[PDB]
Amino acid sequence: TTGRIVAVIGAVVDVQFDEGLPPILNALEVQGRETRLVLEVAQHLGESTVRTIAMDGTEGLVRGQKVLDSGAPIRIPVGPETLGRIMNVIGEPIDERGPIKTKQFAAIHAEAPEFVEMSVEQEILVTGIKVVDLLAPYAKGGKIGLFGGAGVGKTVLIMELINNVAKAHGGYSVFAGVGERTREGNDLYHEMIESGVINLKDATSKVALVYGQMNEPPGARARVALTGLTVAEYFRDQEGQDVLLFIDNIFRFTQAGSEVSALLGRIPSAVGYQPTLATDMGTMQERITTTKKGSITSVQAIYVPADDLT
Amino acid sequence: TTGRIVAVIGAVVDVQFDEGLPPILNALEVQGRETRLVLEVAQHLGESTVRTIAMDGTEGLVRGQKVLDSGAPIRIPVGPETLGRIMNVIGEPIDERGPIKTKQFAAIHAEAPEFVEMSVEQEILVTGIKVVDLLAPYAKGGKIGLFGGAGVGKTVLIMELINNVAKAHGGYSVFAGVGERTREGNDLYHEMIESGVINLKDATSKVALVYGQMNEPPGARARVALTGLTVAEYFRDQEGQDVLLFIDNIFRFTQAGSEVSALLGRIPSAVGYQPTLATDMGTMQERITTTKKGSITSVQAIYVPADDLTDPAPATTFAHLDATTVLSRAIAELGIYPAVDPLDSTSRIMDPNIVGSEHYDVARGVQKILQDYKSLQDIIAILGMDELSEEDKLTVSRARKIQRFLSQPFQVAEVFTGHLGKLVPLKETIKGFQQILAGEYDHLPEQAFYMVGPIEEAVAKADKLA
Amino acid sequence: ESTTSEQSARMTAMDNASKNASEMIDKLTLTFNRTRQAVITKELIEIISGAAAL
Amino acid sequence: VDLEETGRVLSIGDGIARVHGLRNVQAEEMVEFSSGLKGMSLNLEPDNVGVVVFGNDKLIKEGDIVKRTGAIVDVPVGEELLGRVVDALGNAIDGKGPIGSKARRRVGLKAPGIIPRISVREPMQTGIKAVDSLVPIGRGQRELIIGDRQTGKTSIAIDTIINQKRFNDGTDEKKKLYCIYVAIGQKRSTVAQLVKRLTDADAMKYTIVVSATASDAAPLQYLAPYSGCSMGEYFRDNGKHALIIYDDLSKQAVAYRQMSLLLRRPPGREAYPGDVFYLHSRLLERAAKMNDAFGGGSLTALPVIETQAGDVSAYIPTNVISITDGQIFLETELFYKGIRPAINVGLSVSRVGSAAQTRAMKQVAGTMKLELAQYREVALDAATQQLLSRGVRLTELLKQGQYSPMAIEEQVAVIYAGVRGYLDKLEPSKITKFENAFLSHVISQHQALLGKIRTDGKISEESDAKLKEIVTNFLAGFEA
Amino acid sequence: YFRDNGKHALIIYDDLSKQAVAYRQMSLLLRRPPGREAYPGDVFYLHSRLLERAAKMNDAFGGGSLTALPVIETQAGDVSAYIPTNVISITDGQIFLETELFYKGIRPAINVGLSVSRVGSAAQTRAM
Amino acid sequence: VGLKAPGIIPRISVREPMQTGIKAVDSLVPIGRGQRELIIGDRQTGKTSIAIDTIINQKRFNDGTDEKKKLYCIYVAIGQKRSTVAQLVKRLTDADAMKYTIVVSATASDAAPLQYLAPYSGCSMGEYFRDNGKHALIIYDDLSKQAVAYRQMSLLLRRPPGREAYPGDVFYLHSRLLERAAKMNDAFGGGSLTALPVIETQAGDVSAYIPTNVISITDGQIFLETELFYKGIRPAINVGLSVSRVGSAAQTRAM
Ligand SMILES: Nc1ncnc2c1ncn2[C@@H]1O[C@@H](COP(=O)(O)OP(=O)(O)NP(=O)(O)O)[C@H](O)[C@H]1O
Ligand SMILES: Nc1ncnc2c1ncn2[C@@H]1O[C@H](COP(=O)(O)OP(=O)(O)NP(=O)(O)O)[C@@H](O)[C@H]1O
Ligand SMILES: Nc1ncnc2c1ncn2[C@@H]1O[C@H](COP(=O)(O)OP(=O)(O)NP(=O)(O)O)[C@@H](O)[C@H]1O
Ligand SMILES: [Mg+2]
Ligand SMILES: [Mg+2]
Ligand SMILES: [Mg+2]
Repeated sequence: TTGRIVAVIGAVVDVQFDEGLPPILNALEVQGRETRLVLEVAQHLGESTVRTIAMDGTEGLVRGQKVLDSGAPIRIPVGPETLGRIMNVIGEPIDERGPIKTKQFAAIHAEAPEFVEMSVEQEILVTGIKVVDLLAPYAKGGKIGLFGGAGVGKTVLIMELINNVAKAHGGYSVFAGVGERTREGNDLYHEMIESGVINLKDATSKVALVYGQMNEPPGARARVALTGLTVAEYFRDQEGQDVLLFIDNIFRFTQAGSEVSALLGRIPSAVGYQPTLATDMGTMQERITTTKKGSITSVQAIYVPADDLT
Repeated sequence: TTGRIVAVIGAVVDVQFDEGLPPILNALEVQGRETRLVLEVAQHLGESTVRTIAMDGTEGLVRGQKVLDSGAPIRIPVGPETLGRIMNVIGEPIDERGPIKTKQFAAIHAEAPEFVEMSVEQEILVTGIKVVDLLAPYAKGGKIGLFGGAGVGKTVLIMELINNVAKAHGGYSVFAGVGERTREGNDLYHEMIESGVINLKDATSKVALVYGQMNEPPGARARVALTGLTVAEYFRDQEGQDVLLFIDNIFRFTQAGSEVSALLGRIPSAVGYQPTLATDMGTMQERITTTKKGSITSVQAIYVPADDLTDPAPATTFAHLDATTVLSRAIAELGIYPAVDPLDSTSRIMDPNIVGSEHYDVARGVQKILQDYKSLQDIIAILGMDELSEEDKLTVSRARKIQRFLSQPFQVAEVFTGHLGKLVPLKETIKGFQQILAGEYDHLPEQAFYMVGPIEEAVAKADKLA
Repeated sequence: ESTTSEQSARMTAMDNASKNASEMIDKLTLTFNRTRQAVITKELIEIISGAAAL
Repeated sequence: VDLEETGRVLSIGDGIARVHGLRNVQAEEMVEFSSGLKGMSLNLEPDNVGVVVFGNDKLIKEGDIVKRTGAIVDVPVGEELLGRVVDALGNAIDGKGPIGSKARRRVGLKAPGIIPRISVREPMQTGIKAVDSLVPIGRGQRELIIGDRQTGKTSIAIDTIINQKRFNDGTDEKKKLYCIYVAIGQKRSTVAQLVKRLTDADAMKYTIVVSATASDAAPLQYLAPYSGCSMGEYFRDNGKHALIIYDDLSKQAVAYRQMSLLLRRPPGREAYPGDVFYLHSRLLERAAKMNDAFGGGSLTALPVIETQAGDVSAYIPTNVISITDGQIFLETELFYKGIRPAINVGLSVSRVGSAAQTRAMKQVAGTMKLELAQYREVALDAATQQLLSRGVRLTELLKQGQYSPMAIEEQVAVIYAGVRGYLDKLEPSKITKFENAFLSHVISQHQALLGKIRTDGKISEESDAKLKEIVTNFLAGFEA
Repeated sequence: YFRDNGKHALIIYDDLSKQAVAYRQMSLLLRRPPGREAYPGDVFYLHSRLLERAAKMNDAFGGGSLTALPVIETQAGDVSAYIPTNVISITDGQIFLETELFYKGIRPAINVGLSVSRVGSAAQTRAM
Repeated sequence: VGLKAPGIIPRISVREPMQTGIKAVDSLVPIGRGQRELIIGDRQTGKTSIAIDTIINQKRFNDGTDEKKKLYCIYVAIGQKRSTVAQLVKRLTDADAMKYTIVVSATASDAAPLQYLAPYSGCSMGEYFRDNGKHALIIYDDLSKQAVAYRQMSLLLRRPPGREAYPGDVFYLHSRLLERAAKMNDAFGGGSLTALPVIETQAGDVSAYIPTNVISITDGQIFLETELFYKGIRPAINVGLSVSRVGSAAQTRAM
């Protein structure tokens, strides 16, 4: 049913509901705006009020504005129709190439494979790249830290990875740009087209793109990885694939957290981060793994604050 | 009369009395459990409610549940019918040897010895531990502090002292274990029954035991330091006797404070500690003292968190001692036990007029060469020994011997050192160094002085190598 | 001889001196960061604290 | 209508649900939610009750029914849990049926007092040469396993668990040891492999695995080591012997810090609560050795702590060090070099357990601790260059592969080989080749000698001369 | 404006550290949760909204361009502090200037080792 | 107690030599009547055996005729242990100096506001001696412990905490107290109040909130340093780092 805006401080909105109450983690959709302003439920406050973080700017909300509960968390399209497309944190296509026409949707939040679903085997997902496969081989369903900044091959090492795991295994890939710079995001788009792995003609496209750019609010940057995760999950779980999840870049994923968490004004932990730090990270990193059905293996770029590995 | 639990959190509970209201400090008594659950009023919140610190687990309590005022503080057995018995924080006995039938009682809280009662009696107390004696001697009826980070050997050192001191000692000793290892207690007990300071057969026992270890609630750790306090207090006053008070670990007292200060509702102070760290301490601390009447020689082991000697806890405590021994991981890691920092341990009686300016002179002479070595410490680390001037090449070698001859194999860790437990008398302490200092020994290998008794065992060792 | 056994000698003492130097550096860089994090927090704890007290 | 054995939720926010109702509910009583979710009365305030949730607090909507249960928080304990993987509430997550637990324990027990106890006397055998010789543990003792990330901390626990097969498949009942592994904050992937590996060594049968993994709600991880501790007290308290491994306490402390900070409690060193020492001291006291008056059973504890850049004087490492009865320090450097287990023999210590060392070992052991001693600084004339040679060799001897605990006598055997210096003229690269051959040899043929060294519990004058001949000829047989 | 009318603008924000300070002040007096250095949780979002607004419009949009040189004051050279960190993160290059360089003679005092532009060669004429 | 300090006019440049009888101090950092000279240093460096050696020096002048060279001494003892306050009085008494010397003592066990107040009280007592044409030397030992006390009151009073938990005015605290020492001008008695405040540092850290405050306040200071101490330089002073903001204007033309 319908609720109402009762406070808007910054990118955190408080919303009253008369009858039902949307669970934590639900997607409310603020009404009467040119562009979809989703709010995501953070706390139940009492007095039929919930708190939320905004998946986009809040200018021009008035207290009293109608808000409509969608009855689920954020849901996004999934399946092969995402390959070649560029969707934002809430599933909207942003490549101006029309809509992402799929039957299936999926909730971005979700739970780690159950203990009984975990595969206990460890085998190498082969990249066909000599350096890697020989000395520091990627493990099916493992996470890989990828160091060094610009001009070292990073963009290409990715593309060639997207390419081979596709070629020699039949594994699509998702790239999650957590805090992508709008410039580089454009460029990364074209480079993937120019190179092969995206194809605007046939459907032989091999990589879905999810971007949560640097000028979106904390909420969006903080949840964009999960969107990318969700898209990859469809390929593991429904199509039994050995998938690739690129996250660039994981430090911004943490920061987005640390931000969102200071906005709900939870007291900050050591050195600035969220008190949620460990489990924020855990409940994402734990979805990435080998299940009986298949496996998401993920390469994640890392920034090291202050060159301080500690 | 009667009142009720209206709020419970951790060891902090809120009771409501409609009729009457207990003074701040009155032990309350929870009515409804198979276990004496003393509360202790610490605040009047108003609206005829008080705030209290438990003295045990509070699982179970309910909003409701009755409480009876005891009309008094927490009061415990005192007197000679305690010697040989292990008692907990509220006096209850815990050596499973029946009750402690005793004439009188005392409360755990108590005002502290007025200025007129102080005594300036400064006489040296020899330990037979070379570093302590030579550089910062303990004083009879003095307050003594053992500072150390996790694992540098406070507990061993307190034990060695208990041995070289309280074994041949006509007089009562009290040992308060405050929030340390329960198995260390079991260990003490047995070790003192065999040696026979405690005797289950008689009333010939010379020691009282008070224990509240690192498994009990904040409240309990908070207070027990005082239980054992009160006991020693009696033996001093109503007996004008020679009391030996050993605590391990006085730190856990301030720590436990911290754990409760949070929910008592004080605003946090530096580093998160209780606002009241200096007085909370200082009251408690200033009761541990030698007065005109009796005489307490106190020895408190003081834990230092994260090795931070500036952490408020260790930091504040320094004020309260007459002799201090500070233990450094740095030293211990070089196998130099006991791990005493020679340039950081001090006594308020290293004074020629008190120790005789041969002592004071060999001391500050060691303390000098050491602190001269310590200054070169930097250039030796970057350029190497060779860049050292000739004079300086020596200052090292000699110093390094001193460094090594302050090591002394304790009669306890005969198990870790394997080596036979030595105890060196003030004379041969002062002597040996004097010689080392006057360089009679620049012809002996370093090791020769590591882990020995008098300087003979040194020169003696040097041969068995050759 | 002497100035082959001296050149060779200090070529070595230097090699060493600099290795030592290089360790001090790493060990020191290490406490630097510890001190670094500590300070960040100690300041944030002082803010949060006085901000709760209103 | 009911407001006394019941509540509905006021607010469910920073992981505390404030409930209204539950009048009679007591401090630390497990309440229950609509969902099936369980929680914990923690805060008893006038109008509301603060409940810690033991699960995912998204499910907790405003105004949900909340029933009491009158049970102080407790887990299932008992022989029935062996072989099973369970969450921190005891539920089975291993899909193998349900657990026919019959007993229950408060996760929040107090520890045995000064009296019900007694000095650790009996061996807890890791089956790891280095530990068993130079850092002997003893049943009832607490030994800290502490090192940087990926230095072999867990491997050590895992081997120790795997080793207890040889006693449980044995005829002697006072040598049996039941195993309890608590996973706090680790990858679920990892617990699962850990479990399979245990299952291949046929060690799972005597083992309980309690998992609160990285994706589980903080209080679950905050809880687990205590749940597990209870499960293992049952064995201590009915005159049996258990070993519990907490992997790791560093991550639990972290979880606890989340809860503390979120409940607005006051931060200190590293933003930890003031009571983060208590959090650990009270879990690790609950392990010790009972005098025969209470069945002389024992709980032994190997808690794990993850240092950052080798800093064993942070807040959390010194806390735990100041609780336990010594520690095995693992060193990233050593590990890198190839010394594995990467134990810092000079820094690692066991206090109490010194006297729980088997006699057989003690002979040859003590004389290794000593030569390795005179190796550490001397690290040139005949004897000092000798003291080196001897050293680099004794060192090589203590390197040992994963998943292969050694029988204590098999150990005393291959150590004997080095302390009498048969290893001295072998180049060190070859030392481990030699060791593996030599050991598998005496094991195959001389089951006689081994069986006897265990029995005389000592290297007998005969044993010795027998052994001399074995090794002396075997190392002529060593061609390169 | 110029950007969107096929023209070319350059904007200098001197000094983006002092703007942060101001925004902080408003956030604090508004009683909004303090974080590191007491800055809000949106003091990144602040600057990233702003600086992501410089761009190079493809032909179909005028061909125009806005180019931004933000200016950050660092303290004792700490480029890991909250604001530096943020901006350095948002932007695609840094020109670091140093006082020792300055007095040694290097003026302009550009540390050419630390300085960088991720656009790089592509922004350069062939001669250069 | 709550008296504000002498403004601008009631005073005159500090000209009157306040002798310590310590070669080190009296030559390189000379104090003068009306000056505030801070003694700062790590614990057990000799911070007190300064202030004591100085009162014990005033025998000479107080057992004579010249009525200007006379100096009555107050000695606040904040935070210490009675076992010491006493042992110290005993030291004074022995050397025979106790006669010209108030000794206000608020110690460890004394309540919080009692240490807060102690050094003020001990000031008023010394204000009299100056406002009535005589010469006082008050020694607060130490302000470090006092500050801590003021912090407690303040925090328990729910006054939101600042740096290192101390309250905002923790500067005002030492500022105001320490201003009350002056060199009154003739038109007001000629009387003085030299004040030796004492501060205790941690590991030498003079950045610590407090030690930096009190140094900004006093007319100079003596630093102590355990390093020099053991090195043989007793009294351990660190010349180069000790300053007297009154210079020779406070010596004899003999020194
Ligand atoms: N005894 C050994 N001999 C040779 N390699 C070993 C040995 N023990 C561990 N390793 C290797 O080192 C491991 C690191 O993880 P682990 O043994 O669980 O120690 P850890 O400090 O607990 N690491 P972590 O669980 O990520 O914190 C590898 O996966 C092994 O291949
Ligand atoms: N005086 C000593 N001589 C030789 N070895 C020692 C000595 N003291 C300690 N050790 C060794 O180091 C360990 C620490 O001893 P211990 O006295 O318990 O330190 P501690 O001050 O009590 N730290 P903790 O008890 O954990 O709060 C021992 O168990 C020994 O193996
Ligand atoms: N000039 C000196 N020559 C030799 N010894 C001295 C000298 N001055 C002081 N000492 C000794 O050094 C110790 C410390 O002196 P003290 O005045 O208490 O410094 P402190 O920093 O005030 N100590 P504390 O009050 O604990 O901070 C004494 O016990 C003296 O006997
Ligand atoms: Mg101890
Ligand atoms: Mg591990
Ligand atoms: Mg002093």
